[PDB]
Amino acid sequence: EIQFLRTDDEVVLQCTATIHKEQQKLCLAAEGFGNRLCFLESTSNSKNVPPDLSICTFVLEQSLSVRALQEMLANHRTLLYGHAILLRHSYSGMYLCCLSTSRSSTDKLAFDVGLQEDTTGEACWWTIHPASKQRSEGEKVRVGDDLILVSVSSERYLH
Amino acid sequence: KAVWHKLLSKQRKRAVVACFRMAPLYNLPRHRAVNLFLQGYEKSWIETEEHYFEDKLIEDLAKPGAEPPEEDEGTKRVDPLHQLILLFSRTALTEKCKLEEDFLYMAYADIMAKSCHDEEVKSFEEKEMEKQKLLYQQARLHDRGAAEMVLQTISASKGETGPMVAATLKLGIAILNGGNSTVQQKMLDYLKEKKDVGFFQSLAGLMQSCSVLDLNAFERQNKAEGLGMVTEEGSGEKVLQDDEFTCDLFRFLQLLCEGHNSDFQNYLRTQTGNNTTVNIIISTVDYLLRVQESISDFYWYYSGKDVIDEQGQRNFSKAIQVAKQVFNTLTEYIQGPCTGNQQSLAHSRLWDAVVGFLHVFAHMQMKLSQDSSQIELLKELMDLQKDMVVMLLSMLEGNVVNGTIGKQMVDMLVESSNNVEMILKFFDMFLKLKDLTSSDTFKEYDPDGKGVISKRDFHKAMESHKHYTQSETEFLLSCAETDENETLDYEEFVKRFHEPAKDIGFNVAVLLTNLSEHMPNDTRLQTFLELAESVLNYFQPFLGRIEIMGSAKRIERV
Amino acid sequence: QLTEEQIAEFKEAFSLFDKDGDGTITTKELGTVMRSLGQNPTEAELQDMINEVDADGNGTIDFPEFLTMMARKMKDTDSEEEIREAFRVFDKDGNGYISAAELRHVMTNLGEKLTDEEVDEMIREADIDGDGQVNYEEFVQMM
Amino acid sequence: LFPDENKKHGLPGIGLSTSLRPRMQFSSPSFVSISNECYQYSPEFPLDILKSKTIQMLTEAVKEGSLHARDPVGGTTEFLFVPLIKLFYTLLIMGIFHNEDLKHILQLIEPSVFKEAPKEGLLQMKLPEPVKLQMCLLLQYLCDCQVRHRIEAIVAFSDDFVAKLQDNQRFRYNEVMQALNMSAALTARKTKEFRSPPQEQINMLLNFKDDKSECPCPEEIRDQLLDFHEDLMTHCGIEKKSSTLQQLISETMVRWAQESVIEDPELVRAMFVLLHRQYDGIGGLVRALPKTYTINGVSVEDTINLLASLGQIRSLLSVRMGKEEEKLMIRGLGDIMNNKVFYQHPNLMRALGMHETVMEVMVNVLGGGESKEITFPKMVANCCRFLCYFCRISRQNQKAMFDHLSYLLENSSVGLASPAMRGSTPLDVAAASVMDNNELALALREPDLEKVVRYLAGCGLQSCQMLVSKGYPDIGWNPVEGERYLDFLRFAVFCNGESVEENANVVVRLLIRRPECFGPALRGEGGNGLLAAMEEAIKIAEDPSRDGPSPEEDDTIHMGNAIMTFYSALIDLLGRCAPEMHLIHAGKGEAIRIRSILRSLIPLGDLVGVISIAFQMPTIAKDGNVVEPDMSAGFCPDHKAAMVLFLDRVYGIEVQDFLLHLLEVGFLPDLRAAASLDTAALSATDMALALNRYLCTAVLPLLTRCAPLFAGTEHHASLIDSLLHTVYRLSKGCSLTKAQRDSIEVCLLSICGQLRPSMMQHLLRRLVFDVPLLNEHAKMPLKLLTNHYERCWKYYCLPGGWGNFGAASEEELHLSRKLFWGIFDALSQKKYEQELFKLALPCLSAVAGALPPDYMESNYVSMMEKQSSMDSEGNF
Ligand SMILES: [Ca+2]
Ligand SMILES: [Ca+2]
Ligand SMILES: [Ca+2]
Repeated sequence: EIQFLRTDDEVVLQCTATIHKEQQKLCLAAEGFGNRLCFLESTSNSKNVPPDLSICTFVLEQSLSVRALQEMLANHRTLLYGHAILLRHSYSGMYLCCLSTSRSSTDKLAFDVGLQEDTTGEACWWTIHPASKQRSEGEKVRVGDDLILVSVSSERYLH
Repeated sequence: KAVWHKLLSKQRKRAVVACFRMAPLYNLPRHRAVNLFLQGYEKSWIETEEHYFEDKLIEDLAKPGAEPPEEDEGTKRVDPLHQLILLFSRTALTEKCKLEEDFLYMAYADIMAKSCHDEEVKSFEEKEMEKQKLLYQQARLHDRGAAEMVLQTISASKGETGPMVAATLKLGIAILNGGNSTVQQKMLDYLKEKKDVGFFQSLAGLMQSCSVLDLNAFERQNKAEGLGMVTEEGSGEKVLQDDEFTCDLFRFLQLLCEGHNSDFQNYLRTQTGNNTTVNIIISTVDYLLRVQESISDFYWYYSGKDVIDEQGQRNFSKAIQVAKQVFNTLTEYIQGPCTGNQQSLAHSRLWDAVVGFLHVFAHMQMKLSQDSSQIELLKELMDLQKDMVVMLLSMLEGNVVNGTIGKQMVDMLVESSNNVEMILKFFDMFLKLKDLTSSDTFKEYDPDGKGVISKRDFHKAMESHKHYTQSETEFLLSCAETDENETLDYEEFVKRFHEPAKDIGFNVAVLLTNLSEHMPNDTRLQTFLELAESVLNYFQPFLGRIEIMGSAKRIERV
Repeated sequence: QLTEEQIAEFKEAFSLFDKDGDGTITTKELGTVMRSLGQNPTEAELQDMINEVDADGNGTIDFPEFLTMMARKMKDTDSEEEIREAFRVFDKDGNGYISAAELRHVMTNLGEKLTDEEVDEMIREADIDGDGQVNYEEFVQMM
Repeated sequence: LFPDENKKHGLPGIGLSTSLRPRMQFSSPSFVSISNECYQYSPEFPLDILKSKTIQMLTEAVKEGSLHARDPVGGTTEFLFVPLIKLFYTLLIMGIFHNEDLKHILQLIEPSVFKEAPKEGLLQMKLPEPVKLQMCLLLQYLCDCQVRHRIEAIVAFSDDFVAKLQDNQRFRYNEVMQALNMSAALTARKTKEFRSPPQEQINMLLNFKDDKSECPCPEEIRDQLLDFHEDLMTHCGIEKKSSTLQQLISETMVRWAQESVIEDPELVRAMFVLLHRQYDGIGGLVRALPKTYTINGVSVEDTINLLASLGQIRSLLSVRMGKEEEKLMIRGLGDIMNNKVFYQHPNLMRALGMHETVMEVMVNVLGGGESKEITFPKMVANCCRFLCYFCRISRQNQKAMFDHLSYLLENSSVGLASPAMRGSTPLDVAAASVMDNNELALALREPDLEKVVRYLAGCGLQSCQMLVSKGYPDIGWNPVEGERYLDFLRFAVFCNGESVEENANVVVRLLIRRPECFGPALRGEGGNGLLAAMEEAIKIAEDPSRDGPSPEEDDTIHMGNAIMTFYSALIDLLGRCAPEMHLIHAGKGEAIRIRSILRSLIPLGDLVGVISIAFQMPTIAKDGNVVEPDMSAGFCPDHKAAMVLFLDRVYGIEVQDFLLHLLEVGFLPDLRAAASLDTAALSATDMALALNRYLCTAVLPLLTRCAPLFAGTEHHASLIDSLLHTVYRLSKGCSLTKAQRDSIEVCLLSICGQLRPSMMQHLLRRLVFDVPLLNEHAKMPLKLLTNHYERCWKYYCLPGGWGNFGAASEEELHLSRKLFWGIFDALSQKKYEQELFKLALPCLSAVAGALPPDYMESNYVSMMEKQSSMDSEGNF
């Protein structure tokens, strides 16, 4: 009845904004050649401005667990909360990552988020967490639901 | 000389450290040693001293005393046991915010529980005598209102784990042991005719409050012994806080629906009379998913390590016992083709838990078989696998051809294909071991009955047998442990491996045959069938297959 | 009552464990020695066992307290017995005289690398008797 | 156990009891006196007359009741019996009855059972339910007396059993030690008995039971216990009159229950409790033995006083909190503290459960008037002080207090804001519970840390209500509460010099999850940084309008000092939470991640700047009195101590450029300031002491562990010379304690040894003028000279010298000759001190070896050697 987000599926990570008393839907976008840094493109103004979903679509290759990530760092599937995922940018073929090289945007704690070619390292892997209290860790992720990702390398959320 | 002084110093370091370490008891003053002796004497002797008086006390307390001798000129006097149970019931029925701990109830519930059970091949006469004695001893209590009291205490518990709840659960198990129909009927009538929602709410609260394996606490304990800290408690019960409580709580729920009590089985799923309904069937499968997740995480922690330590082995044993009890409880709810519970479990989260158990069984068996020290853990794990397959076979009860439950089950097997493949390879290998050891070529290698075969002779016997591949050869050599003489006892080897394969793989063979017959046109299933041909061919002499007219007025194969 | 050279031998034995030189054995200072001998202690075990010897209660045993624990035990003849105990076990030859050839062989156990020839230069200093092969008597001269 | 050879139970109560019991004191009720001591204690009464009349009246009541007269005394059987039996029970509890009186009054209860080798006792009289309950109470007391007699007999047996066991262990140990050697005795399984803790030794010795029989104790000693245990079992009843109180009670309770349907729930409860006690006599010992303690004869009086104080405190539970009750309980707690048994016997202290009584007395006060603020604040302080001292007494007390950690941290905010209350808050009790116990720190859980993290977040978010009510400026945060919540986290994460990584990872993760706990400066949005925060705090400290409330002095929380202490505590906590060095060498991802997170949170430049901040030196006034800068308000060396700890544990000093830059910017000025305050008058100043403590505990060991980095510093010539001169001046300083002097000696010996030979010429030109004095201060210079002249022997002897270093300039040779001659003369004309002579001889020999035998001194002498500028008078 209800679908479930599984591997090898193309999705867009969309975030909402409440700037100046209105709900604004924004999508995470990045383009391979040129600037590797990720930016946000408006999607609520689709009637006025056509969004560029080409740089917004991402592919979910693996949904391995944290222990599997630890083992492969030492060296077709349904996503479950608390697992490490590998988002691949469809257009560029470069995986999302925490660049760990901040641009010094006021808050010194945060780092920059972009695309990196190499798959090795813990920067590319991201752990999904259930925003909804009804959802639980280990439970399968619904297609329509809220997520809060955590960077393995930096222990920071996509903010 | 100076170098010699340094050389001498190295051993002199040991002397000073040794005398510092020296703490003989005689140096202690008299009072300190006397106090330590009092504590040691207490623990070693007074606590360990045991005497059996529960049956005597209950029999004396249940006797109506001299009623014809002294005339009350009133209502029939209640026996002292009846008065005690009535007091305990009234205390529970009294409205209080919390269930206060009471020593009298704690002691007397234990006494009554011991009285009920009062505990090589027993004959039929002795078995029937024991059943009659158990029935009479349980009647001695449920004729005075213990079945109602054990429900009232659980209701007043308000879903809070405590020794009071543990004693109540033990008493309930004692009175329900063997599937007491009269006690089941009394409990069900009580619950129905006073519409108790607190009982089910407290049951749900307790089942949420039940604990599982904790890698964090176990790793903290590991760091403790690694630093060298002595175990204050030998149990180390920070991991798996209350295994006894969890097992007792689930055994209570299993004995409640034993004997296929369709009425109580349905009433657990849906309390029709009550205003609010709680799904114990779904709560149980939720706890099963929690415990299987904990077990999988513990296995993942022990994946890299070559050998399992004793602490990990005992934690695995306790978790396996808990999971086995939960699986038995789920089986008893889906026994007696109870369609409602079958559908509920089919739509519930049982499938991914079984998938997880399948991976654990596939890898844990491979890991344990090589090492010869923890064969008991392997046996417990395979017993858990047997109970899981029994649960699946009960799930398939009353299934028509091309049934939806069977279809979901084949999807589960397809999802867990590789683990099923490895389990089937394991069983096929250790069942063909018997044909290998019965081959006459091996008897020609070892003509006399001493049975002391050499490693190389066994290796070339396997090649002469030719049925095994090189990978199978290496794996059997690894799983075969021999002394430095390379002298191995194939007799103990086969008695240690084949019979367990024989009596667990039968359930897998039966499940696969059932699925194959009830789905004659499922393409994916013939892959597992052709992978398990050898197991099926071995178990063909032992598999009895008949058809009967089932309770659903339809022909069923048994 | 303690014999004068025994305290002097207790002086050096005290300094053998008092690396810092202040005359106070801290728990960590004592602890590193016990790891060096192979045993792995907990901090509580070390601090528990150090309390019994500490009569003052300062947490660090001084030499006057150290003497009392030394007086607790019978080192009546254990000193030279251990000296002979080493001479017996260092006598791999068993001739009653210990050769210099295995002198380098046991000092390597601690990790020293002093050359083969130079030790028999030092054993010659030990061999004021001139034996050319060290006995217990030379060991007594050494100690 | 048994009065005579035949195993017959003695009459309950009758016997010799030696267990300590509360003292009986009474006061005469006289109203003509003008004294007030009589108000203490209960009024006197004729106890013997009351006892005799009670016995007579009970006898008459029993003899008359059996005939069932129409008119009893008072009109009813209940009125006749209940008050009289209540008075009898009270007298029996007080213990007035003795010997024949007890015999008669027990015969009045049951003639057949208690007759000593017709009329029916009280137990067969068809009594009402209140009378039955009052008789159940009497039977319970008799059973308790039997249990006490059993416990006393067990303690009697233990006296000689333990003595003979100890003698046997001495004999066995002597035989084993004759067999083996002390050095080899550390190993070998035979010595495991003696190396085991005493509790484990007794556990192994008491293996007589069953068939295993692996205990080393012989059969002659085994038989005594294998007889006493069965005697105790027989006395407990584990193996025609009933002849036993146990059987009498067991029959009576069941007979009553089957005779009548009891309506009163209390009677049913009492009867079944008593029946279970009769049928579970082993449980009585199982419960009593853990509460049984043994004391020597000398400690009896002090134990009695401690028990009286405990009784007073326990009895004050039943009365409501108030002025006089607070005074009484505070005085009693002080009495318990002053008692020596409180220290000598902590096991008895815990068995009596005084800590639970203090738990209850604190809970009552804390729960009383939560909205109207915690009334009786001195009481909470005294209770918390008693509890912290209880934790400090013994390790097991910390375990006992760890069980109430959830409540204490839930009430952690009772009195943190109020000053002068340090060590008297529930947070302090929690810190003492989880202080320096590695097992307890490991057992500490995550939600417990989360509670403290939330409290710290609130205190960093909003201001202090009490401070802004007293009139302090309303800054946007509360540093006073934070400096305590951070100290608790420090004690939780850091234990015994090592860092508990499991707790450190949780604390760091929660602190970065909620970043407002870091203070407004380090919050990250428009934050001026740690260095600017310290500068602003210094300025607000000099400003009196913002430092104080400006509407006592100890109550005055200087806002600048509070801010500075908060930031220092946060930095110290983070540095302690930093992963250990060996784990970074191993390369664990978690440790690397934590280290990187801490580096991101705190920059290097901020730490360097805060270290570069200078103090305010004390100065002498015209009159001749030193003016003392205030330490409740100002920049303190303890603040920089945490900065250096963070620098060492997080960033690490591994490069010589950074080492020298830090030495120039922050460390050397402090050394010079100490070397200037080392004057005679300024030495006793709080500044000299605090600065010396900070130096010798943080800076000097850091430079000692970073000693090898000083190898290739040829192009920094003047910096190392200044460092050596300042360190030597600090060593020559007088106010230093022994540990400080040792630290200075070790650091100077390491740095000088690692240093190049040519650089220490300026140190030699001061050492040659000081060493010949050969005073007590000259111990360290002799060793330094020995090590230097041994290491750099080729530099002086060989004409080429060290190939890279070179050779002497002949001025070093002249200085070495003067040193040699001065040392030789001073040793010649000074009195023999063995230590001085054992240290000076190697130095003299090393100098003689270093000096070439063909040495040519030059007709060069030096011009106006600046000896006066280094002489002690004025120090310049
Ligand atoms: Ca001392
Ligand atoms: Ca030799
Ligand atoms: Ca010789």
